[PDB]
Amino acid sequence: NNPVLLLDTFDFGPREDNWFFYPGGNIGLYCPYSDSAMVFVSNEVGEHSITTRDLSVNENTIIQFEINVGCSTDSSSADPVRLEFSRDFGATWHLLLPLCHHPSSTYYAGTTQGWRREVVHFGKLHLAGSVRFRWYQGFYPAGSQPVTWAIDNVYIGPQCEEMCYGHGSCINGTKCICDPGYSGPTCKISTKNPDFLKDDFEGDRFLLMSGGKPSRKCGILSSGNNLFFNEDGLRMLVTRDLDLSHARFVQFFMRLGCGKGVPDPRSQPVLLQYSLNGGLSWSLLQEFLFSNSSNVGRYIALEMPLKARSGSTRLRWWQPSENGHFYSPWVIDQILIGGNISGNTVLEDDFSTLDSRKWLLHPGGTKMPVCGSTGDALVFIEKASTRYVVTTDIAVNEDSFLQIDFAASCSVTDSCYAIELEYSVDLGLSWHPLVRDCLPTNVECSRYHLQRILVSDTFNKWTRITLPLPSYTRSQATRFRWHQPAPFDKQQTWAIDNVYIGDGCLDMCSGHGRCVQGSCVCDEQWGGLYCDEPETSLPTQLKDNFNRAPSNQNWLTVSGGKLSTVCGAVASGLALHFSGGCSRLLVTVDLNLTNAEFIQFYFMYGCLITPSNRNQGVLLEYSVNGGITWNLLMEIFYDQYSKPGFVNILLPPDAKEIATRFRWWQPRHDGLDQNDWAIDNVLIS
Amino acid sequence: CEKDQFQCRNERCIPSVWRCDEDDDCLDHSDEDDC
Ligand SMILES: *[C@@H]1O[C@H](CO)[C@@H](O[C@@H]2O[C@H](CO)[C@@H](O)[C@H](O)[C@H]2NC(C)=O)[C@H](O)[C@H]1NC(C)=O
Ligand SMILES: *[C@@H]1O[C@H](CO)[C@@H](O)[C@H](O)[C@H]1NC(C)=O
Ligand SMILES: *[C@@H]1O[C@H](CO)[C@@H](O)[C@H](O)[C@H]1NC(C)=O
Ligand SMILES: *[C@@H]1O[C@H](CO)[C@@H](O)[C@H](O)[C@H]1NC(C)=O
Ligand SMILES: [Ca+2]
Ligand SMILES: [Ca+2]
Ligand SMILES: [Ca+2]
Ligand SMILES: [Ca+2]
Ligand SMILES: [Ca+2]
Ligand SMILES: [Zn+2]
Repeated sequence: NNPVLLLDTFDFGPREDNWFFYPGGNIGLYCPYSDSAMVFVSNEVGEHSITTRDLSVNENTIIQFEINVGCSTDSSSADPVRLEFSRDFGATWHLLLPLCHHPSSTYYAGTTQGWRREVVHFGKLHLAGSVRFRWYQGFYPAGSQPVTWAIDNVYIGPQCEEMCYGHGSCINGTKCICDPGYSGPTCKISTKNPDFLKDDFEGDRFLLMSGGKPSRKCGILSSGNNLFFNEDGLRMLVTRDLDLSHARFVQFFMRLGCGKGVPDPRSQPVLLQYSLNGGLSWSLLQEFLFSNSSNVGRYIALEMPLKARSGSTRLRWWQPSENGHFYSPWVIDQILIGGNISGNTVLEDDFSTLDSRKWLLHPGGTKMPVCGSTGDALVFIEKASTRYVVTTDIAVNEDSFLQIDFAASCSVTDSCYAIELEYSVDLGLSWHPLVRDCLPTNVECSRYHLQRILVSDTFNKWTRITLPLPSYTRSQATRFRWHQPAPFDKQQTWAIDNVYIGDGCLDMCSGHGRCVQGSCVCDEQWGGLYCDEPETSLPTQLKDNFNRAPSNQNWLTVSGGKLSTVCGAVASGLALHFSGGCSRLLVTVDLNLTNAEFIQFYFMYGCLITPSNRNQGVLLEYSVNGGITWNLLMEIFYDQYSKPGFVNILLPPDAKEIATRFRWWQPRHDGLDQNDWAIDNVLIS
Repeated sequence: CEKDQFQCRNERCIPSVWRCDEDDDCLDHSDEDDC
């Protein structure tokens, strides 16, 4: 009961009985890109349109055709092609597909350079009866130059089954011609789509980009270009079909309004929607309202709704409007789609490549070697308004740890600066510090450390850092961020390499190796499966008089300190004086303390400026796992030691391991040559 | 001077990646002269 109603391939002239009128039409080739079509050329005087005969349409009737308007990237609201119908023999005309959520049956210039297939299901929207159709642009006096347009391959008749899932053309309502990659007699089966999308616009991710150029106007991110929807006509951006079955997120930057004050009420919202059927039907993901607080560029991260999860979902940003005219524009930047629901436990990298699925964002960062690294590192060296790197989401549990090689400027500058290190459990909508600034003020802690661990003097050159991940980082989707807080000079460079965040190497290679694919690669002088057997004898003793230069056979790190006489005799001769403006930190080589009894040294405060308060007291801590964890031995109280005193401490049994190291560090001071301290005649024996 | 470095007419050495970046890193803008 469902006859084919109209079919025209125009492929050597049209079929006369299909059409009542085609003023302005010719047969030929327009825009040989996406053979014979019905072209409506600019120059042609009078009405530009084409009208079908009267047709008995029913519940099952669709209109399907190919079209190209303008063959350009020039979005305009002028001389669009309207698909319309008439129940009164052309007396009056109406949009076949009104505007609502979905755009009207109006086809604007610039939407896509190439040809596109379109389909409207008449019978779902409108009642059966005797009906007339047309594709109308307008009526043009001689001289007018409206955009050129064309239709091809027009079918009016019964819909195919399931509408071919949106991924095919319908022949006569019985057979589907599936788009490349789609198969099955209904176009249902989908070839493996990508499960990831990233667009910075600094450059196939999109099917259409209508109504928007890449611009620097109205910017959020001062690295570069954004997508600016300032034009007229249709404002819409549409992704390729994506596998989102296991995706976690859609995130992007977005600004609503680009004006002096508050965007006006009549501004239509921006709609984020999804489609599992090639564009045929759209479900709302998020409405974005223009409001008194919208005229500001901001970060939007959303979780993937359950209903969007399929091996073939596409997304769109669309701003509705009656006549392709708008009150306030909008901007969009840094679009990422992806993640994993399995939210895996291991993110690992040596940066031979820079995979964006692991490193969502890296503004200011370059894949390059620096500072004698192994191959490339991720490097923040170039001129930047911003420097940071955000990881993708991984699942963090009891056995999870962060391990990275870090380097600051590598003797380029002598600036004192710190790289913030943060974590997020809400997809980067808010960041918290990984290591929270804690000191012997309360049992509120038993480990002691500073918020700012990654400091420029300590980390001048490559230094490994291993952190067991705190309980508050445990979630299914924790991402990490390295952040250089502005303002900052260019020459405050930094870099990361050999990143392992995960749970694959239990015990953390004992502090003497790095985890690489669930296996430990040990530091030199160490072997074994977990790096706990040393290759040679570690020294059983540490003695230092500081009458000569601190040696690399005694100390791994000396920050903020130099040999001086400024304190007078602390023990005798020169002492190691700490009065620097950045870190003040002293760290011993690993020592075999199997048979060791004590640690001792002479000690004085304020050779220059007397310490001001408690938190400025030097702490003495020990580690039996390569500095991964530190155990307080002594708070060297601030108000004590105004003249040189002697400190003698018995080693606790747990400190007497085959590889123990010590550190003295000041958590706080008023800066250069303030709250200073000195140590002489260190003895561990 | 180092390989991943560029020698200024200062005798000064800078990272070669600072050559041609609209900042004067040599202090005699010889890192910017030929771009
Ligand atoms: C957004 O700003 C508008 C403009 O100021 C606010 O609307 C005004 O509210 C004041 C006081 O309530 C009235 O006197 C004005 O007549 C309103 N102006 C107009 C023309 O809208 C509005 O309250 C703000 N929105 C929110 C949510 O605070
Ligand atoms: C579709 O149906 C019409 C009936 O008018 C016919 O002319 C045409 O050959 C059919 N097409 C195919 C490919 O079967
Ligand atoms: C999701 O997990 C698989 C590993 O099973 C991985 O290959 C893929 O890249 C992940 N996708 C994203 C976007 O993280
Ligand atoms: C630790 O010291 C003891 C004796 O002092 C020695 O037997 C052992 O081999 C030492 N370990 C290493 C590897 O230095
Ligand atoms: Ca044709
Ligand atoms: Ca951008
Ligand atoms: Ca590397
Ligand atoms: Ca001395
Ligand atoms: Ca330069
Ligand atoms: Zn920060």
